[PDB]
Amino acid sequence: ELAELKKKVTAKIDHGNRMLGLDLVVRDDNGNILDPDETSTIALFKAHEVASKRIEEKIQEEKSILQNLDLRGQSIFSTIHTYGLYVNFKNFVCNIGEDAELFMALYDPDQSTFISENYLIRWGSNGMPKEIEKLNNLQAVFTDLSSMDLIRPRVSLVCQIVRVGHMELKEGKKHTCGLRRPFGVAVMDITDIIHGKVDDEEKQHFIPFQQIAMETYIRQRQLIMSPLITSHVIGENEPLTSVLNKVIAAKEVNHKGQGLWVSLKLLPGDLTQVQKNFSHLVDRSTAIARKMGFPEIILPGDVRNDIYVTLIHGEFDKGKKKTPKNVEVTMSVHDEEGKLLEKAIHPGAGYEGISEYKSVVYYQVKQPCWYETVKVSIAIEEVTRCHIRFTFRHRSSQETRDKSERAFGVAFVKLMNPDGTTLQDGRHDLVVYKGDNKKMEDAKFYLTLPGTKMEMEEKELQASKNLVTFTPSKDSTKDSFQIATLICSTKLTQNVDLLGLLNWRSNSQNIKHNLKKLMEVDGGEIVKFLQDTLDALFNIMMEMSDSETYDFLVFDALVFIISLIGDIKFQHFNPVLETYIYKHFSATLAYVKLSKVLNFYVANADDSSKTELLFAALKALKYLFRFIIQSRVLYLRFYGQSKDGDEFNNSIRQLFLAFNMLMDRPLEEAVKIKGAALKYLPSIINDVKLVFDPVELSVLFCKFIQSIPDNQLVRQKLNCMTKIVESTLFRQSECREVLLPLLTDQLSGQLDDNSNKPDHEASSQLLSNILEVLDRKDVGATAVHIQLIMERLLRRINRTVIGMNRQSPHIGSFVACMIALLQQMDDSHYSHYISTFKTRQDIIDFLMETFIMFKDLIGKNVYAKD
Repeated sequence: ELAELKKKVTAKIDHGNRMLGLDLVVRDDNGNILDPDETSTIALFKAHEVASKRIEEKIQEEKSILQNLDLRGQSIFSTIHTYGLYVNFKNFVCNIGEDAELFMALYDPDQSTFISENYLIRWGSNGMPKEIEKLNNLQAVFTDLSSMDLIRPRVSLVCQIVRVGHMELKEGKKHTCGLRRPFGVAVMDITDIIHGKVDDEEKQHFIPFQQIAMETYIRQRQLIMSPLITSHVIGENEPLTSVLNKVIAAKEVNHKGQGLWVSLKLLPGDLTQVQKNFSHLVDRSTAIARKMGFPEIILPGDVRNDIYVTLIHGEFDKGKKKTPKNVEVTMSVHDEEGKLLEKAIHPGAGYEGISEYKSVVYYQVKQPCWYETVKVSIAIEEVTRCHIRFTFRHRSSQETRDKSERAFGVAFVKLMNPDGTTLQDGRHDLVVYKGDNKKMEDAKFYLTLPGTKMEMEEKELQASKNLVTFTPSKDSTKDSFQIATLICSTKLTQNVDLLGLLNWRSNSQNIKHNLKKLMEVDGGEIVKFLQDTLDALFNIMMEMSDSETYDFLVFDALVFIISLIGDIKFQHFNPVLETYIYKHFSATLAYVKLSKVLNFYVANADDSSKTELLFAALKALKYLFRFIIQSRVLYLRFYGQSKDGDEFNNSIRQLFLAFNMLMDRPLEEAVKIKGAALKYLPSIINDVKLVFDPVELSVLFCKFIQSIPDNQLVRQKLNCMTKIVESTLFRQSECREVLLPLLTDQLSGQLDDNSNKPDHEASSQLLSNILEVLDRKDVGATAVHIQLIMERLLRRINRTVIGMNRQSPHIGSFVACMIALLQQMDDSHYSHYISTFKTRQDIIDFLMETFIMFKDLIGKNVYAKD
């Protein structure tokens, strides 16, 4: 809080100084007076320019906000990718006569796919809540939203309500109490609402509600001149897809006084701060909903053990009678011994679970649509030995026959696979079995019966090829069902390649196939057990190092994996990678093998199909070199001292020579590849210095960079050298007299080109950084080095500023560099060499040129009068 208040106070102070045209502040943080203490003229200039750009940004933001407040909300929502949906359920103005349940979710009309799950709230039969606790403290937050969800062309919230009570809302017969009947679906457009342009939590927008037909008072009573009506009543015979599309497309619904008051509020962030800073909207008892989707900000420790099973559609024939059988999915959780578990099914997120869960009821529909999503939570060890059954019980009109009749057909789904995998995500169909009632009740029997499409089809294929101990039973009916599985858990494995990596000892024949298929595996399923996969790869390349193609494919697979890790979506897992490097990385001889493999890679860079692989390897060199360094130091500490240190240093030197050869070969086919290789080469050498000789590394890099031709891609190599000087030059005890001449030579080559118009910024950055490392207080002796610098780094800057006397470019950087240079050196260096220049006429020319450049610098200075 102190830091943020200091920052905003300083910003407003500088804003006031700018608007009145007065003196602003310096040293934005920790004191604001610490800049004029001869700390760093370069840092002072950088503070100047960052302050100026902040001034421009704040003034343009003020100009934008003086008229419209649309950019601020978009910027706030684009700052992070973790949102929350807040529903202000005030009241539900209606009157039906049975218990009411709420089910809201997120649906995309254009993608025709649901996004979020559903949460249930107990509601009474006459517009009151069954539980008065949620009457006023109804605080719900639906998390797992990001910018890519908001960038949807049409964002809508789907709200469907299912009643609880009797079958019919009339008299004539008695019906069982405690069963569900769907009523209707209400959808509102929340496109502009989720953009946060107007914050109005008090406003409660009434949403028109559309339902299925329930009244026959006006539609059929008056029909004259042709009475011929032979039809039925459509109670629940409306497919959900078409009705949902029609409701979304509709602009107004004649609800006749039915609906509810809700307002949608978007609170950025997660439960860490919304329960403290947004306590007025998010209380402690706020329900949290987890969307069935992979997160965008994939942070470590994102615990989610939710198993989502969704019912969409299912074929149900009429059968013996013209009325199709009444089907309710009486599902329960069972272990390996078929024992019922308690509180494992959670239809609503944030509500207490139920041991047994039933489905909704349709009015004898041939192909009903369910769209029923429920969540199952089991222990990570227990879920590996659990089974789920789907018993379908026929329900009659009268309560006695409704409760006496048992499950006519029983379905089931396996949560594991014999090979080790889990149920793959995607559309899966189901087949229900009827007739016998004893073979589907003994738990030990139906463990190996067909209950899912893939296992059923593989069993029938095995029966076709070998009709022994496996035959297709004739108990199957003419009906079918469909389920949608999207398990957003952390211990599942929906990949045979994943287990093949895990248990390659069992199936080492398909190692080649596994390595080939590793190149298209989804990133999330990889990073779920990336540590295990990397350990398996390390073991594979350790104990099986006889076949060269195995090593090549393992190297390619690890390059692909580490490139995926280095992507913008997995910076949070990089600390996890480093922690695993420090704690579980047990490679001892893998470093030399990896070094030899990459030496072969660079020495054989001539292949065209190898271009992208080598580009990825060069991009991800940093982390693989971290791995190599860890393995080498582990070997050193386990063996005390390694006689292989000298040969590994020779291997590194040979790698540098191979890089020199790669630079020497024509650039016509590897422009971007060699540019990136130059870009990311010094990434690890800072850490390599800790174990390799700094003098040898410095001289090898000097030779490597002096071998670079000076005719192609000057800005890229200048940026590479900017990164070079930034790193390890502060450790100047052995890299002053070898690195400074290199910088001097490169700047001298930069000097006279007549095309240095964009190179000015790079030269300014180089000068700034070298001056920084020269004036650092943790350096020590810099007398002779600064002496040589002022010997050959003053006439050239004088000449450059004379050339760029034009007032358009960023002269101020050069001005800061030259003033820092002139002030840093004391009179001793001037007397030693600046006064000891060449012949008298030439020094007179020098003096007059200096006077001219001085009067031009002072004459019409081009600062921003700030």
